[PDB]
Amino acid sequence: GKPNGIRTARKLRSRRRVQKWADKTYKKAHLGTRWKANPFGGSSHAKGIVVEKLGIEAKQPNSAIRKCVRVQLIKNGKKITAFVPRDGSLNYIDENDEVLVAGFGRSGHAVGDPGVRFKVVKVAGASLLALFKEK
Amino acid sequence: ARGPRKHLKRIAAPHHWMLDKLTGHYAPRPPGPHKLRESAPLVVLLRNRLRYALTYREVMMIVMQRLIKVDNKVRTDQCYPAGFMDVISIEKTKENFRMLFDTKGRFVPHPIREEEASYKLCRVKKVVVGPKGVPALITHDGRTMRYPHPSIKAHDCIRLDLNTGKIVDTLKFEAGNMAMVTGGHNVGRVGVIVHRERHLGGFDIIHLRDAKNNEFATRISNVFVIGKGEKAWISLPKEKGIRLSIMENRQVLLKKQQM
Amino acid sequence: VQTERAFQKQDGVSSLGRTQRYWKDVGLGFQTPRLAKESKYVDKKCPFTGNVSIRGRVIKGMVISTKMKRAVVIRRNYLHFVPKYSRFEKRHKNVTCHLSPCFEQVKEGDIVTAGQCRPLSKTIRFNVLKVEKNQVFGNVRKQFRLF
Amino acid sequence: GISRDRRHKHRRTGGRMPVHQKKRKFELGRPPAMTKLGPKRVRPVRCRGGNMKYRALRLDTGNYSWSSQKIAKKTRLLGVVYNASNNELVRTNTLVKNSIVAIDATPFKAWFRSFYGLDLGHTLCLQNKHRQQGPKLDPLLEEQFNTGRLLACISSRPGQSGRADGYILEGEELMFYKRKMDKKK
RNA sequence: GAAGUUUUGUGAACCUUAACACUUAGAGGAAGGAGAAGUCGUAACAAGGUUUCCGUAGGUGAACCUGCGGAAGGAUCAUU
RNA sequence: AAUUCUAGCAUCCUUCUGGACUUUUACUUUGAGAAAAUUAGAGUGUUUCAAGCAGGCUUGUCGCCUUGAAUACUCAGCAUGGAAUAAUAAGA
RNA sequence: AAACUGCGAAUGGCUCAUUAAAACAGUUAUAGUUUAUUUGAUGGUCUACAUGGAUAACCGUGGUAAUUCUAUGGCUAAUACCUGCGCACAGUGUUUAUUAGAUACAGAACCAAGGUGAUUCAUAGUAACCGAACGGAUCGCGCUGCGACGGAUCAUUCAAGUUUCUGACCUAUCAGCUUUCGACGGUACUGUAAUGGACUACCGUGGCAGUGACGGGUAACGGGGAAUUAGGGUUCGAUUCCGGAGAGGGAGCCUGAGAAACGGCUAC
Repeated sequence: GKPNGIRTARKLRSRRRVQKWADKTYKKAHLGTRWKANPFGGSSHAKGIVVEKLGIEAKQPNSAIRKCVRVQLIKNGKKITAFVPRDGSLNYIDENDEVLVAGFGRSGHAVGDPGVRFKVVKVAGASLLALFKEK
Repeated sequence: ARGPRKHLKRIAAPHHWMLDKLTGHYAPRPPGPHKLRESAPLVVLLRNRLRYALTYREVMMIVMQRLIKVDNKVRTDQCYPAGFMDVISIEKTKENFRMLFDTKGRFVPHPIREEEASYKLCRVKKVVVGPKGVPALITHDGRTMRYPHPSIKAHDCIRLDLNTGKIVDTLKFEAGNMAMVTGGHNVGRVGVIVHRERHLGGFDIIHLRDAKNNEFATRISNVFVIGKGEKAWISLPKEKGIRLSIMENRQVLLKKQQM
Repeated sequence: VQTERAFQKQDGVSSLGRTQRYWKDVGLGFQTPRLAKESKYVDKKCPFTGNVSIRGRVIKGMVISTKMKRAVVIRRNYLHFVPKYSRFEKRHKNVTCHLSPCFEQVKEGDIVTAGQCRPLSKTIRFNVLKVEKNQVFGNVRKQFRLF
Repeated sequence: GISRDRRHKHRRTGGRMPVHQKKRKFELGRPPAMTKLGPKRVRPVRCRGGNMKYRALRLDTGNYSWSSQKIAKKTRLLGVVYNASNNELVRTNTLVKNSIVAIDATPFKAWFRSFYGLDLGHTLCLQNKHRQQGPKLDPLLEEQFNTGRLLACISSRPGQSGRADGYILEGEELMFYKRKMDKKK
């Protein structure tokens, strides 16, 4: 078991700082690789230009073509695929049009039906909800 | 950095002035006889205790009349550090204020008689020989009385005359002599002196006993002898430095406010 | 004795006194040793023989080496509390420290009390006041005593 | 300029010390005046406080106290004879503290004739009284006087004061430095 | 007491070499996972049709196979 | 009479008129000293409230409440009462 | 008005790039030191009915494309600048030498008294040293009062500089660092406002490290604090206050009580 005795501060204190790294979520915080990894800069949102309009298919069981966009972040010019929320709206994007990118809400990882971690919040600053609504 | 700071800030002021949080970003800054945190400037007497002035402007209009004196001497500077056991004298109204410590730990101008307002006490910091082999006291006030008695030692008070320069009445520092506290936790408390411990190296401390038989301690720098074993050279403020308890200070206060 | 290039002489004694020896009384409840008074050594930096006040702090500890000349180094030990785990932790600091040649035969692993003074060199701030003989077996740096 | 601070140079562990501050005027030093023999010159250096500190550059003369007899005379210097620290300072005749120097000895010889009247080579009563009161003179000082020279330690710091003062060597100090003069010979 | 000047120290800036740090191109090689459905077997799960598995060694289109010593997580808690 | 603390007497020091000795610390207790703001908190109808540190009585005029704005909090370091516990010292 | 002189401009304000026993925090020390100003002290001792000659603004007058650039010529001031007698050999200060600075007990015979836990402290005395510093060539209201300014030493106050002890995030795919060119110590200078390898001569061989030295990372200024609904904790703190550092990058320096200053100057 543990060492209980009054003078065992080092062994107790050393064991935590070593075996904190066994957590998956602790490493994603506290390593230096967070800053190089992600296309985002430890940031909530990021603008970019739509290099291409793209279509991808959801993994079974679900089948369909999901309509996403490939974008280059302005700061790093790093390509990413951002899903476009709601019906249609693909027409709205226009190649070479600036689009806001937001996290899919899963802290990267993946969402539901492959390998996409971002969602386009706004197009030309208009935003997706306003147009789908038409308000 | 680089030199002395000409501003002081509100909040970073002493608490025992009781300047408020709003209604100013800065606070008046007091160098004179006394220290910064063991004194009170002449502005916050006039506006924030005695309530003669409203504003900082009006204190200049009072003080440049040459109406205010301290120690029978006219001080024109509005930010003059007027500290513990200084007399203030205004000729219009014909009333005089000796600054003592209140029991809570505040400055308060205690009003006094005209004959009493001549003299004041100065506890001597040390005694030292000047040039031509002449002896000389130095005080907490930063006066330097010269040709004393050989009797007079360190850490004890002398009644100054003020009308003239010279000393009049000594006092000794011993067991069974009345003693106010000027700083620390037990400030504003007056009691006879029971005993002092030496501790040969640094910081002598004194245990001493309130007139309701409460016992409490302070360092010797804070302790300031008033007078003999019972009785006192000076007049004391309200409560005479008892410091009644927290529940007592509650009970007396709310009993007052119902009228 | 005149070891060195300059004439080693005790300040305090004037050239009129050339028999007389100066010895200070350091105070603070510390008695002057007899070998300071009787012997003929100089030392500028001795508490009892030369110009150095002792003032401020006083530090006890275990001597860990006596190799460098007219100076020792004194291992202080202490427990450090760690408030999460509610539990102590053994640390140390090697204070380097002057000593005077009145103290004959200052062995390794002796107890020594040492007062603070003005900085005599870079590393040493403290000066010795008094020593005590005790044996310690094996390594000295292993030996934990708290004082 | 010359930084006196400890922010440069190593720790006791052997580790570089981080420095995040530029040099500070209160961490000042200045170039050392290696003052010497020659006709007098002296330069007032304005220091911290406003207070002046007078840098010696050449000094001919000085006030030197004979200890036993309890008198002091203004006297010219001849040469720097020994130094404990550095042999280069003797080579150039550079006056510093603790530096052993040659001295005229005609002020003391004139005094010793006038005061006592034993000499070297109505009052009379006063002289006799002085003699009884205080004149045997060491055997080595007797030989030393015959040359027309004495030996003396510089006691003042010339760089700070702007002044060579000292005291005459006598007894054990005199016997000591006569070894290490003769040893190099 | 000016310009100029002698020797020192303080010393920016630039350059050569080297090391360390951090991004980054690369013919070819060779991993892992993803498709969504293909070709060739049949290895494991039942004694899975040669019980399964370990360490080590050699061999073969591929799963795999065999040698030596172990384990039951075996298909036996068991018979002069 | 419970619950605290304390003197004696069963062989219990003394050098003096409170401190010196009882191996040494840790530990615990009380005390010193430690800026305010913030935080908890005493008092008070900012109309309530977040707040703020103000106010409250009253045809009296050198106005009064000898007006209030309390108090706590701030490892290592300095000091002290103490019989356990645990280190540590030793072994006239 | 203008101009000279004095004082201020080193505070305040802004920012967080540096920086990991560094800074900072609480806690000491300064017997190891500087301090404009404030407050209180002190002091006859060295043509004395009064010493000297230049400088603005101003007037005359130009230069240059241009500026908070300024030259030549002519006047005139001082609390600017510089000199400088004096009892009622001979003061105070500086620099060295050096005596006293007593203290657990009473005395007897013989001859020629400050102050600290603590000092080389205060102070007095003796013998000389230097000019490089004080001992008022100043101003207003009214035999005689009041206070403005100047300046020395000693306290005092606003400070500042060092300084004792203890305290921090990750990393061992960083285990041995430091040194002849100061690493640790010793003696004697030098230098500083003073203490010091702070620096220079010689001399010794030390110092730190498995309780994490040395090195690397930080999307690191530190703390007072902030968020978080048992207790214990975990994460944040550029940002109202207190320290610290910096003014594009580094370095150097003048003036002053105080700056290595940048709403000051010199260089790359």
